[PDB]
Amino acid sequence: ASHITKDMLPGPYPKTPEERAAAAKKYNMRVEDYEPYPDDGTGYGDYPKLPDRSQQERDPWYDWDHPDLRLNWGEPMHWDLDMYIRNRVDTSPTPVNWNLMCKHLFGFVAFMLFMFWVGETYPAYQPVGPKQYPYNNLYLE
Amino acid sequence: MNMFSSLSLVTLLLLTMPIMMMSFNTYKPSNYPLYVKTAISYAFITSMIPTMMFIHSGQELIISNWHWLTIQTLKLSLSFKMDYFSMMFIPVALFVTWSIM
Amino acid sequence: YRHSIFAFTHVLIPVWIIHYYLKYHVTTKPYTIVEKKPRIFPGDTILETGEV
Amino acid sequence: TTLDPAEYDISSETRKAQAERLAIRSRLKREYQLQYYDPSRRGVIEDPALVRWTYARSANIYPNFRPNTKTSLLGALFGIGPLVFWYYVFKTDRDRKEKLIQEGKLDRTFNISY
Amino acid sequence: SWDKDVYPEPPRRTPAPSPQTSLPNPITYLTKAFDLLVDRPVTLVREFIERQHAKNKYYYYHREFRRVPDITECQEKDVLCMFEAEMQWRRDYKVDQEIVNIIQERLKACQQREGESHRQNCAKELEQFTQVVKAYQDRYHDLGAHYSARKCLAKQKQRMLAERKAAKEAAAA
Amino acid sequence: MLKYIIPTIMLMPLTWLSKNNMIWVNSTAHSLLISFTSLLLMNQFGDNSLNFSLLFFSDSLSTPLLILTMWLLPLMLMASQHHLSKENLTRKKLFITMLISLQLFLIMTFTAMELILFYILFEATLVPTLIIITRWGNQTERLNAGLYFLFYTLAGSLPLLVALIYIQNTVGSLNFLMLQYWVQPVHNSWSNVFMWLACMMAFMVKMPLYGLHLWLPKAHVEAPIAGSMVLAAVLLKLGGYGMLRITLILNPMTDFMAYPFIMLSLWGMIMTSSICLRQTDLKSLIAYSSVSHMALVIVAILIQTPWSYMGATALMIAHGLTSSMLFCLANSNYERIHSRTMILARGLQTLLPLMATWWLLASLTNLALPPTINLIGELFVVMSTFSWSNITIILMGVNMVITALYSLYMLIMTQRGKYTYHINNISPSFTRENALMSLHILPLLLLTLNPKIILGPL
Amino acid sequence: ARRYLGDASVEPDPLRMPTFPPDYGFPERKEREMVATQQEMNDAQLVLQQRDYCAHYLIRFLKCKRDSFPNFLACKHERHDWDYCEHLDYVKRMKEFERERRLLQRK
Amino acid sequence: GGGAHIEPRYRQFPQLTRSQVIQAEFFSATMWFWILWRFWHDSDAVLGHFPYPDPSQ
Amino acid sequence: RLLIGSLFAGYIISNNIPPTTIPQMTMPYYLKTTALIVTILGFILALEIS
Repeated sequence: ASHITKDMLPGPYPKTPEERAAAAKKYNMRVEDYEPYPDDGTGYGDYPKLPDRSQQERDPWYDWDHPDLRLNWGEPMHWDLDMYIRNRVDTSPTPVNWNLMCKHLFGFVAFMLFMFWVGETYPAYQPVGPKQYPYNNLYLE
Repeated sequence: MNMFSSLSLVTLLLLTMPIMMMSFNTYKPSNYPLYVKTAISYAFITSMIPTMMFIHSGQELIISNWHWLTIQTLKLSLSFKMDYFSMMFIPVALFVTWSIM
Repeated sequence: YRHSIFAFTHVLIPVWIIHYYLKYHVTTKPYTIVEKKPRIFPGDTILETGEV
Repeated sequence: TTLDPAEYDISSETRKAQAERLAIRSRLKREYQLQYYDPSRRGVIEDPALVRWTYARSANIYPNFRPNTKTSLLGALFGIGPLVFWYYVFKTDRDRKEKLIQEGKLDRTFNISY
Repeated sequence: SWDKDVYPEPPRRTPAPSPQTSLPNPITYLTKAFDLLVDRPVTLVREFIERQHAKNKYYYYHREFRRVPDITECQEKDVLCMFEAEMQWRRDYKVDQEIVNIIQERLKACQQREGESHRQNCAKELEQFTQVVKAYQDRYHDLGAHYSARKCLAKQKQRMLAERKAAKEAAAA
Repeated sequence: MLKYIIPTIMLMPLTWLSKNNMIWVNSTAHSLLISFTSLLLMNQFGDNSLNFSLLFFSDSLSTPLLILTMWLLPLMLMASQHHLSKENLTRKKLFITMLISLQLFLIMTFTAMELILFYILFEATLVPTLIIITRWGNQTERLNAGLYFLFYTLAGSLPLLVALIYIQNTVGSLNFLMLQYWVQPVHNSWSNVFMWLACMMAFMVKMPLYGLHLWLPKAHVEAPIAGSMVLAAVLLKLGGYGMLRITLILNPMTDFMAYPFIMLSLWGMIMTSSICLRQTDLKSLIAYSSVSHMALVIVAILIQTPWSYMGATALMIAHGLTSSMLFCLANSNYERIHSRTMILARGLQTLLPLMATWWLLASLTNLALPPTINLIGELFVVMSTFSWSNITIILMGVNMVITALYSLYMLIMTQRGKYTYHINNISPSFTRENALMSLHILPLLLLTLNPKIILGPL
Repeated sequence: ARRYLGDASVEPDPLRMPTFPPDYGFPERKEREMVATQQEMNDAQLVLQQRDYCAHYLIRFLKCKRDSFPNFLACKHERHDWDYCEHLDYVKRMKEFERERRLLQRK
Repeated sequence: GGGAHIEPRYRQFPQLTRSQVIQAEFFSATMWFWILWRFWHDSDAVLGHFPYPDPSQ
Repeated sequence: RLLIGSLFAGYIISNNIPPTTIPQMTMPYYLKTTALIVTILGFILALEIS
């Protein structure tokens, strides 16, 4: 039964300092760069003033991180920004942006040509010309 | 040959006994595992018998038992297959699991 | 020692019940269990004749 | 590929006047634990960022919407578009397959099903 | 059992024994053993009731209907006379399903009865089987009206196409 | 027949006529009994269907479908009991009356003998349902669910009565389905499309296409206490079967335009289930299941060629239970914790161990393990709708993937450690919690033993 | 594939052999190489590519196999000589790249 | 509690049961004895040798 | 139980079958131990690299 001014109202701006923080403190000073700004590309009703968005990404990281709880278990009081993709996403790997897999996945694609040939063992290659003869060439008997 | 198939299903009906008798059979207490672990042991020697019956005369079998619904033309009921992959493997898959538990 | 009927209450109850559902049965179904041919070898009516 | 993700950048010493970015948060975790530690509670906490998480997401758009920018008239490229396509794919079949069912017999005679 | 000519099968051809050897065979220590722990608790009980069952004999008969109703009866708009002309046609489409069942199982008895040849034997079922179903979906199968089963209204309007097209429009015939 | 309407209307003054609190047990006792009568003379033919009176053939039709309808009534008073115990008895006498007042027409409908008793009784609800939604809501958004529930259902079902009165005086009399033995076809014109389109679109607005479902989650998200009428509104919807009585006949031969109802709901089936993954409100999450593998029947019905009706019937009563029962879980777990927000409830499965196997067997029957009715109701869909065109295997083959990630994510969200702050959630599921949650999985799986009792004529 | 004439019975999976199926044959050596009796060939259970040469020979192999059940060895010389029937056949069929080599060269 | 039957190790390298290893070692034979019959009697290949089909005549 | 039912296993299972096919059985040189030929230096490159 929260009475008045439950959620975002018609932003992005009315008094950016009026929102964060009147209630719902996304930013402390009304500029944390958490000010209820990120209405990037509006006219889309999506995410109005919203003591909210573009605060950064790739995970709550779920480690020691132990003021009390701080990430995915234990629920610090109120930060919530964007969520629900956060239980199937983590941070920086060791290498960066090397697609050598499309290289290796095409590594065998080199051996596509190895497909157009055969492997018949007996006899050997023995460079030939018109010696091939899989079945027969000349007369039967 | 009359005992040929009938002993296979023994292997099959047995392992359902460890389940039915979990709900007021007057269950065996802890070492309930042993109740099963022996309920295995006799299944393998049970399956060991028909293995030899086949490696004499051949003669694989199936069963016609029980008609589930029959729609327009194709009539599906149920069956079992005693085939060459059935005779050898099944004793094995039970034999390991005999030792695994 | 006995503990000789526990293995009997285990296996010997079904083995009875399951076969009573067969002996009274196989000839009931028009085509029941499909058992294959004998695979006869030239040990009955036949000569070999080789060995070649 | 996705992304750098900038684990180092410029710094030092500018924007060391920026402080009390923590005072924003430090206020709450003091107040939140001032909330969260009490003998008699037995109940969930308001947590407004969640109230403003759904209610600024599910509802509060068609109210905010305007049918103006032609990047919001984009959806004709999305919503209706492929739905015409799937008609173009099918209606050719169900016909190409039909013509042959009349002149010439593709199937066998042991197909009763269907 | 069943009716022989409804379910024919080829004879047994029991295999000949070939001991040939000086070594013990264990089956003879089982078929001579297993038989003695089976017959007593088994065969005595089936004999036990089958006489216990001599006390009473019920009856349930063989239900055969009365066919007056025809296919060319009677009125165009009619209800009473064309209510039944399906009851002829509906049962006789429940039959022609099952006659495909019976003829199909008879096929299986061409395989696992043999299964090694699968080809040089049986002479009949397959070469017959695909001469059966091709006598099925034609005129006995209302398709794609099979959802409505379109009884007797569409049943004869395949078979108008099987008349008003074949045998005359065939050009020249 | 009167064997049924008369006792079930005789129920009506079995209730108020009683004393104080004895009322609930009084009527729940009897309301079960009628189920003996339910089967009693029913499950006769079979072949050459049962019609026992002039204006009633109760159900012959092989659309038995009526036995369930008589189940769900004395599953309500076990369901609805929770917070309805907090207001007055003369009002509690009402809520049991109108709830019956629904149950009386669903026996009238599904029989109807005809088209024109169907309709006036097809529209004869919405008097009893609308009154249960608006009163005894929870949120204040309910007041709009009152309107949206009308202004669709009624919006386009008036063009029925323009069309069905157009047939009555055109060809003979519609007085009886069992006489269609004269039916001429519908060839083409710019008039006949409309006829076919008027005799159809009223039904679609109930079982949703991916358009014009805009009401379905509006009414279910916010809706009475127990799902008290939310169990009933998952009967009402599937009861759009009557399209099975029409489209079999009565303009048979226009399939010409079928395609905008195929490719429109066939790409929604792969769709609205996918807009169900990020939902933050649980009684929403189930409401979008109910569209999905319900809307698969609309591509089962339009196509002719049975093996669809083999599989289209099993589906109407397939989720008829599973989709019912889930609204029964999400109710209970809501009694204790008063948010419907899915996140909030976590760290269960330690604290209510017996209710573990209840979620599982529910969420397992959207997976549709092979033996149960669910697949044997889906795999007669795919077998005919494959023959339509081979490419249907892809999309409806995708449906069989996203739905599996769909279900689990609902269970596996309730396996976690959470002790967290809740001092609530003490009650270890007092029997009614687990009693009314049964009488679903027991009767459901059971039918797979002799599943020739759920099938059409084909 | 020697006699290319028709088949009285149509049974394929060549239950209609040319007469008996060879690998190729003859052409000259051996004009009629001779195998075993077909009436007994499929009278027993005999897989395809068991209908090649050395059918007479390998039918005996299994005879003794069925004789001593509880045994891991019957005849390791016959199974050796089973090559001596087969190896001799296969090597006799190694000669078709010899003839076609020098026959299809100059003349 | 349960019992003391063996104490742990500070890396004094605990002692064996003396029927632990011997009872095992008899199964070090079953690989080294059952490897007996490999070369006796079987060679690297028991085959027969292809005699270079010289008769192209 | 396993290791005992291991060593004897491969030969018991294999020794008793009706033969279902024809293996070539004429295997020339250098096609022969070519697997074993590789493993021989595997162990070499196993320990040398270890």
